[PDB]
Amino acid sequence: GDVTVILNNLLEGYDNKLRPDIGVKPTLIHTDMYVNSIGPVNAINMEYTIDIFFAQTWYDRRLKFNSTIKVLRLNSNMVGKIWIPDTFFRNSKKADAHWITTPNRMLRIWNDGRVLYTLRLTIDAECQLQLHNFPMDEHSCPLEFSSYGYPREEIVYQWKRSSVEVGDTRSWRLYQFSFVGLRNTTEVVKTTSGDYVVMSVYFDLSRR
Amino acid sequence: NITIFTRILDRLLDGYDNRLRPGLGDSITEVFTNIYVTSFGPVSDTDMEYTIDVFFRQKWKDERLKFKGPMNILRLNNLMASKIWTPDTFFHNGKKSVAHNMTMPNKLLRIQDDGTLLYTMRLTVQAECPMHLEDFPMDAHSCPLKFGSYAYTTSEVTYIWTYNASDSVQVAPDGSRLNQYDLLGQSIGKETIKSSTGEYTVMTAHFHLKRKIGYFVIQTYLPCIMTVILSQVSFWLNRESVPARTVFGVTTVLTMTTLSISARNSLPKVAYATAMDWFIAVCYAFVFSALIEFATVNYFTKVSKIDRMSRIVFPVLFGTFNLVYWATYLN
Amino acid sequence: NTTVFTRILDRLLDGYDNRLRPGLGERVTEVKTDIFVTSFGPVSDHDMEYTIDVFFRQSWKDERLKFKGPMTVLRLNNLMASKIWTPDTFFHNGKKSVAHNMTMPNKLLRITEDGTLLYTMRLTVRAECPMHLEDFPMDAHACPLKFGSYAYTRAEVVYEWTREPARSVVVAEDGSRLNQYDLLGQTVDSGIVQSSTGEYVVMTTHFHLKRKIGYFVIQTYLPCIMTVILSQVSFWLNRESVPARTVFGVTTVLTMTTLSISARNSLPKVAYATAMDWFIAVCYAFVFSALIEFATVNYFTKTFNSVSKIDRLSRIAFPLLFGIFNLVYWATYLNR
Amino acid sequence: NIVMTQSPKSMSMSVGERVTLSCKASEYVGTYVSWYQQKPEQSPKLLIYGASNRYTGVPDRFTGSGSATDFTLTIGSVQAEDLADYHCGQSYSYPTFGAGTKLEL
Amino acid sequence: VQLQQSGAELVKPGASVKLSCTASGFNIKDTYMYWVKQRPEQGLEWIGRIDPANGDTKYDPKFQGKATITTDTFSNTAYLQLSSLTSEDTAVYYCARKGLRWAMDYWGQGTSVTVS
Amino acid sequence: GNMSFVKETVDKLLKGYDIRLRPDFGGPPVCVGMNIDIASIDMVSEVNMDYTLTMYFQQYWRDKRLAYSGIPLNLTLDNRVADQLWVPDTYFLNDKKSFVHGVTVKNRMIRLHPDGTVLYGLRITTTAACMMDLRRYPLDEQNCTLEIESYGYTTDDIEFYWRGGDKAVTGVERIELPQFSIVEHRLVSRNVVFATGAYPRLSLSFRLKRNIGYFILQTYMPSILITILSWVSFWINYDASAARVALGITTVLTMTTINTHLRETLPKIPYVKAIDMYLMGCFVFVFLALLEYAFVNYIFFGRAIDRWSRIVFPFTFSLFNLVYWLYYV
Amino acid sequence: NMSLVKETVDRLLKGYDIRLRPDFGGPPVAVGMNIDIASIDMVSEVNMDYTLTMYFQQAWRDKRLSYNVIPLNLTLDNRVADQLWVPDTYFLNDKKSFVHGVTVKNRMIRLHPDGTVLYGLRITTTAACMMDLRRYPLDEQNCTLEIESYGYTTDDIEFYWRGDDNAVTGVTKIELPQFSIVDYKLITKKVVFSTGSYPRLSLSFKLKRNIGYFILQTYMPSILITILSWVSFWINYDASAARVALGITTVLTMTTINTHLRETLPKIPYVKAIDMYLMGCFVFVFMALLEYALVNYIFFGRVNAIDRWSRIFFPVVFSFFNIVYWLYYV
Ligand SMILES: *[C@@H]1O[C@H](CO)[C@@H](O[C@@H]2O[C@H](CO)[C@@H](O[C@@H]3O[C@H](CO[C@H]4O[C@H](CO)[C@@H](O)[C@H](O[C@H]5O[C@H](CO)[C@@H](O)[C@H](O)[C@@H]5O)[C@@H]4O)[C@@H](O)[C@H](O[C@H]4O[C@H](CO)[C@@H](O)[C@H](O)[C@@H]4O[C@H]4O[C@H](CO)[C@@H](O)[C@H](O)[C@@H]4O)[C@@H]3O)[C@H](O)[C@H]2NC(C)=O)[C@H](O)[C@H]1NC(C)=O
Ligand SMILES: *[C@@H]1O[C@H](CO)[C@@H](O[C@@H]2O[C@H](CO)[C@@H](O[C@@H]3O[C@H](CO)[C@@H](O)[C@H](O)[C@@H]3O)[C@H](O)[C@H]2NC(C)=O)[C@H](O)[C@H]1NC(C)=O
Ligand SMILES: *[C@@H]1O[C@H](CO)[C@@H](O[C@@H]2O[C@H](CO)[C@@H](O[C@@H]3O[C@H](CO)[C@@H](O)[C@H](O)[C@@H]3O)[C@H](O)[C@H]2NC(C)=O)[C@H](O)[C@H]1NC(C)=O
Ligand SMILES: *[C@@H]1O[C@H](CO)[C@@H](O[C@@H]2O[C@H](CO)[C@@H](O)[C@H](O)[C@H]2NC(C)=O)[C@H](O)[C@H]1NC(C)=O
Ligand SMILES: *[C@@H]1O[C@H](CO)[C@@H](O)[C@H](O)[C@H]1NC(C)=O
Ligand SMILES: *[C@@H]1O[C@H](CO)[C@@H](O)[C@H](O)[C@H]1NC(C)=O
Repeated sequence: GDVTVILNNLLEGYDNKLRPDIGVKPTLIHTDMYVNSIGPVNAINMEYTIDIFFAQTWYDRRLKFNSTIKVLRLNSNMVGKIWIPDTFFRNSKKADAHWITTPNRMLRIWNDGRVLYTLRLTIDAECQLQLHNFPMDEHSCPLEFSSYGYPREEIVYQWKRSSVEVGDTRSWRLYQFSFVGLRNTTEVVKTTSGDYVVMSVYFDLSRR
Repeated sequence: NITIFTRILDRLLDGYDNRLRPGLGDSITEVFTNIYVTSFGPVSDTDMEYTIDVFFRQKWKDERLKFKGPMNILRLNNLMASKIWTPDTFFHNGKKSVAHNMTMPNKLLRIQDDGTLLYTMRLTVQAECPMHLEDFPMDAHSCPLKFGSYAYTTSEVTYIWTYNASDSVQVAPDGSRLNQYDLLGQSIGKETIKSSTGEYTVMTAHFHLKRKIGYFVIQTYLPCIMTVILSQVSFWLNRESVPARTVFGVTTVLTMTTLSISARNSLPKVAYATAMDWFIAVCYAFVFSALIEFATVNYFTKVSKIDRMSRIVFPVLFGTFNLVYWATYLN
Repeated sequence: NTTVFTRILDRLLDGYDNRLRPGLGERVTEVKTDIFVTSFGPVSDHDMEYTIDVFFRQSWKDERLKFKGPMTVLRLNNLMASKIWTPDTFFHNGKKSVAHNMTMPNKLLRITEDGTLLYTMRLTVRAECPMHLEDFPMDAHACPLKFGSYAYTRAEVVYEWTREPARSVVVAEDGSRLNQYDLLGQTVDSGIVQSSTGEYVVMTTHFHLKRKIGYFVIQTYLPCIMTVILSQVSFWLNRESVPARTVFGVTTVLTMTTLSISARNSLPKVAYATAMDWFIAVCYAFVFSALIEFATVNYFTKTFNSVSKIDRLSRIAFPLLFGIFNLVYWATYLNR
Repeated sequence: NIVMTQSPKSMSMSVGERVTLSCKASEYVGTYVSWYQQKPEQSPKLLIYGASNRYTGVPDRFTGSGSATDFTLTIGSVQAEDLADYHCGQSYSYPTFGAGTKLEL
Repeated sequence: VQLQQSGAELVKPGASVKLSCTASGFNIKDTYMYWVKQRPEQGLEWIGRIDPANGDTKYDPKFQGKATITTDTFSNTAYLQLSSLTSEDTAVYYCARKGLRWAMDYWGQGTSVTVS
Repeated sequence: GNMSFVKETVDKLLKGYDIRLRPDFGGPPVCVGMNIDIASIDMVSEVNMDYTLTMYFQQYWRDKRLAYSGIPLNLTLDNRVADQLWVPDTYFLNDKKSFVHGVTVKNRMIRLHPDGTVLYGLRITTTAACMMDLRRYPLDEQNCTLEIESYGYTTDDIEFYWRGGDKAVTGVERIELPQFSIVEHRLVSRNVVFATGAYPRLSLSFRLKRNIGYFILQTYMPSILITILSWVSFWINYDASAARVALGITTVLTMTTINTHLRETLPKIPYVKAIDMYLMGCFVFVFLALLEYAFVNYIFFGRAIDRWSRIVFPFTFSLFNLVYWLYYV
Repeated sequence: NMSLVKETVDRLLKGYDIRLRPDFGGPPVAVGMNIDIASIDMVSEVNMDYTLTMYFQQAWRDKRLSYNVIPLNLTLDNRVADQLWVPDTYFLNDKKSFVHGVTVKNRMIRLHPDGTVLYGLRITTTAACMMDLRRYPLDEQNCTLEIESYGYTTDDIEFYWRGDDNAVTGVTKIELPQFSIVDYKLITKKVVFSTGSYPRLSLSFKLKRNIGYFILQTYMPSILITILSWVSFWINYDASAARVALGITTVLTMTTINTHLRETLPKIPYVKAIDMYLMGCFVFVFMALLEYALVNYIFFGRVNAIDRWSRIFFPVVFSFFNIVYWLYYV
């Protein structure tokens, strides 16, 4: 009753096509990752599987409501009715979200405009293990992601202070490798359609 | 007649918001869960997975879906499930499951009179099963099934079993597609896992498996046993028959190395050594020490007493080893 | 400027029911068909199937799509195709076929100003080609491509070739992905098939293939001939090499039986025996005949052992009885 | 081309019995032949299309039969008004025909 | 459903003759038009082909050059042009509609030509 | 005027239609007769323990909301109207994987009758699960089934039956499997009880006898030629130690590499097969042939037998073939 | 500014007929193409195809999508591409393709203020590439990617390589499992199918196979195996079983090394370069075995000079053979 008129007031006059602050300032998006299981590191195809809870946080001045309730914890049915950043993984060979028994997506909207979008992804990346010194080798497999269409002047990504976290590193699917450590990194790439901020996560793996 | 049920069903969804769970400011939402395993599918060792067909039944109460009419329960088709609120239950260790859409989407939805709902889904769940293959193949694995809510915390959605928590996961008697293992039984439990976005109610359901040894006796154990006996035929031959015992020598070592590589074609490339590998290596040593015996005899040639003693010690040393290995790992 | 064509399309699709075939209560919808084989794909022997990529064109007359405008032909995109009636053509012997949609649905729709339509589509059809491998590998098949009208009976929808039937299936010159066969020519037919529902018009296209025996000569034939010849040269050895003639015989037997096992890959597990299996069996018998001869000689050995008369008769008859069989086996089949 | 070699030139039998014709093709024509009648001072009319398909208005006594190369047309209890000239065509390629068969009493 | 032809012709050898047939009950852009020659006490000889919607023509190689086929859309009419008429060209001509399964459904009455 | 009248007929039928309600909602169960035209049974794999079947699955029911009093013919409506009519939620219980063909359109038929009858047909390829017993391999016959139910409609809401009795399923006498042969087919109508109620079930069962010619050419004759091969070592004299040891060791190694090579095309089953009984039976005779020379080598170099082994082993092995092909046949 | 960039997009998408091309009843629309080859995935000869991942981009001018109120460029969401007209560019040599859909569909729409549309997609394609394996493994295969329009003819659309050579880039940083992209060419040409003349660009490469793995796996073991066969030429003739065992084991290693090598190759009906080398090596080995058979026959049936010459003759002809072989195939 009270929440449905809030959602009807929020989505009336909303454009899915325009990012927040379209001609004012770039949209700052805070990203966060929670790795569930770094899967099997393949060597015949030069790729690695990773299962994460990819989280993104940004602000939207259109999604502002004044009510006694502070957080709008919502399901994935309202995901495709707001603006979402076009975050793609730049070195993924193939990836898919999970859809059983429902789309595995999260959407929480605070009353100032904080949009928390968290989805579950399985990503097949690609680290071309420099396979010298095999099998006494050590490798750093990266995970790069950025926006697709929106350049640096429209979306600028950012890592939180507790950005990348692991689960237990014991139930993981690494057989011949051991998870040594991780590091977050930021850089700006220059392509044929603009300048893009690229966020990289390097996973340091040594052979067992 | 039937137009009465059309007016009732349109009255239910006129004002229904599927974005909101039932009773946001009222109370918590309790979901009763039931699983009917139609066929426990095959367990993969290489991928450390297991496949399972279920009849995933959920049950909750929505007070907005209250009706008065001729029927008590309105058993309805599967396209009202995209118009009402359903829980966003996902499997925590699941990898790749599918929602059967043949010849219709395999779902169920019965609205009882009071508001109670029933929602059954046919899914080919394929979840992760972490294995410790340190007792291979006398190993017994527990493959779990953990399912919980995704965007709803323990203050909003909590799950619970709809029966007593022994007969809440029923396995079909005529459905068991497990060939390597045997389902001993199931045990279920309810936890509360905290993550960075809040607390979450998790319902686990462990399936207790034990590997059948009968494949690896025929395939791996008996060909390794018989080539140890084949390696001991060389002690019964002539001392001066140098190439004949050498043909016995090189082929028993080669067929042990061939069997050793072929044994790990059911194994992930793990760091440790399985109990299968601790039987081949001893059998490798007994085959190899038959070559060291004949090398000693050919060093002392010009019936050897070393050849007469090797016909007695070598069978009974392998005989005592099979009494220790086959009693330690099977209790 | 573009408003005139928009209201033409709006006047076309107003009062239009795509659930009804053209002339539902007055006549039979005649569909004119031709197929441009862009690339005849590889033939899977093990699965008894073949792949083909074609530009399936269907043409029919719709009287509700008449327009008078500045343009005679409306070359439209794939969005207009789903808003109008199209025939429900499917492939009778197809297994799994893909209608390509990268980068946009690969289809075509050209409405002329009298009501004639043209509906081209790019498809990769995996069709059933039943194979009779009694003359393997010197065999020639006729892989069919049958298509028709699921649900539309002969009294509703009939199919026809838009050109002459000899000229209605066209194969491109560069379009040959066959690495084992070669496409000897196409062949069409039109028939009426009966099922549980009714009579349907079926259009059959036959693709006459023929296997190229270049892989199997080097794969099995020539190694089996060399295995026989290496067993043939054991008769020129010393009569007393009790073990040397033994190794020749046992290694020819091992190579012969591993060639017999390995000469069954990629063709399906049929109950009968191929011509290659008969060559395998005759070469196998001539290999084992060498060990029977050596066992006879070793049974008949004992101031000096002399040259065996069994060895001298096997130096002449055994190569000649192989030369008789190869002139019979390579005529019987390679002739026709 | 495709050469139609229908035989014989003429048949002379009475009214009320079975008579059959035979059309032979030099090359493959797959169920694409046609059969026409040719009365004196009259245009041809179609009788059989495909290989054995009865056209509309044709009586049930006119039955054809077809194959990949050999074709035949069987007549059951021929009457006096059927005394005309019969032709065999093909259309698997560019069309050809045959010399024809006549009927006599 | 009816194919009406022209009248009989009588011209000297070595001349040219215009011969026509007008179709009624349908339109010629849908079905192919076939021309055929019937010599007296002989069999049918196919002259040529025309597709009026495309304008394409294909001819018998023994009739190539000495006979061509035209069409027009408004009149719904197919034509012949015969050139270098000789003694062997004395025959009767029919224009044939392509029918179901390419069977030459409808035939014109027949136009007799005679040389002298 | 007919496709201008059929338009108001279909528009009048499908206005006010409730796809959410089955016909006779507050009444008797609706009878859904079913008939299957089997196109081709595809590969029957023992590794995954299933079989693929391509069928023309047809069903028939009588919806009173789809009855019309004008058009006298059976309108075969375009296949996209089936998403706006009630169709039953018929599923296959042993269906591991399945799909309806979609070239050039989706392969389904819809046909209404003036009394409201609905002839709905589909073309489906279902990888149906078939649990197999491989104890008499490769002389076995496997009973593979297709189990057809309705997922949410109970026997007080739907009723299933084979239309035409044994005339219901057609086309199984035409298919030619390369390795199996359809000995018989059977049709069963059941009522299975679950926790949520009793559902109707129709079972189509096929019996598939396995052929033997491929296995004779592939495994049995390679298993028997090695057994013929080891008997040659008895003809070789006692002084040729290396020749007889080669004749024994190569036959033993060929037997074990044939045994390891054969058990890779089949799954990892715990019991012993009949073809494993033949290969273990051939291995014992080959092992005893090499142990016969070791008995010979102990008599003459460590301290009539060669004639007895030349008689027993080419006869006792032949007796073992008689019991083998009279028990498993 | 907000209400601005709004009404403006709402104005542009109103009255937009997606069924009609730009200048539908007028001149053809010029579409420029850029490709960023992010990788060359898997060059397979078993199935005669290659997998290619790229940032396929298309550029054309739609005068209906012209906005002057906003001077800056307008990157829209990828869900407006279902509302705008896009060209039918389809890949002819295509067997299976997909646009990656994580976390959204990998797609870009950018509206420039003169009507220019920056439409770009991330496409992984498996294009068919028929290979000439007559000179395997010393070969030089050529693989293409034809990019034609499906239903718009030359008077309805025209294709060009935007930026000419700059159209296709990122080709030097693509390391291939075993190949090297010696050259790539950009060809624009019309194709004339029976339904009209469609436009067609084309992206080709010239892979030149690397000769490390094959010379250490197929050439050098065969050479050393033929070296081991000449040890039989030096042994005295009385030791029959040693030379017979050497010859038969060398024959068997050759007859297993050809079958172990050509198994992964497709069932091609011709003979390759490595097949000619191995079938010359087998002739040499079979001649060694027949040499021992000739020596044993000429001693026992009917002897230090035949093996004397062979010890010199066989290395001369094999070194003569290796030289001609490598000359012709290099
Ligand atoms: C060429 O043809 C193929 C075949 O037709 C097309 O592929 C299809 O594309 C459409 C459109 O993208 C897909 O529809 C959407 O599917 C969603 C579910 O997809 C998942 O399940 C299906 C099976 O049901 C799988 O096939 C999918 O896997 C595919 O994608 C992965 C990605 O990596 C690939 O790896 C796979 O190989 C497959 O290709 C997935 O597992 C479905 O949720 C979605 O419906 C929602 O979204 C629409 C659009 O907004 C809404 O209208 C609708 O109401 C739903 O909204 C709910 O869910 C969304 C999130 O999805 C929320 O945001 C909403 O709030 C709400 O909760 C839609 O049905 C179709 O599945 C897919 N099928 C196949 C076989 O690929 C190609 O696109 C086509 N190519 C071109 C260029 O046209
Ligand atoms: C495959 O296995 C199934 C196992 O159920 C077989 O089904 C059974 O087949 C018989 C033979 O038609 C059916 O017979 C009926 O059984 C009832 C039992 O009360 C009896 O009263 C009837 O007179 C009749 O004998 C039986 O119902 C059926 N059982 C089921 C389906 O549960 C099936 O026949 C096997 N297929 C083949 C070809 O082997
Ligand atoms: C792989 O094979 C294709 C097919 O041959 C090669 O494409 C060809 O490239 C040449 C060189 O650019 C083209 O030649 C052109 O000829 C016209 C003739 O008028 C000339 O005007 C041009 O300047 C040019 O020389 C040729 O047309 C083109 N073939 C096709 C099908 O269009 C390709 O180059 C090969 N791979 C590589 C990278 O070498
Ligand atoms: C808006 O788009 C226009 C068109 O691309 C940009 O102007 C061009 O920018 C490129 C940058 O590489 C130059 O190479 C061109 O010469 C420019 N000229 C044209 C065609 O106008 C413009 O810079 C963009 N504006 C912003 C702020 O990004
Ligand atoms: C990750 O980002 C945070 C942002 O505050 C930073 O503090 C931290 O050092 C980074 N980790 C690195 C550089 O690996
Ligand atoms: C409808 O179908 C039935 C057979 O199912 C047939 O007997 C009847 O004549 C048909 N009605 C028509 C086509 O008029």
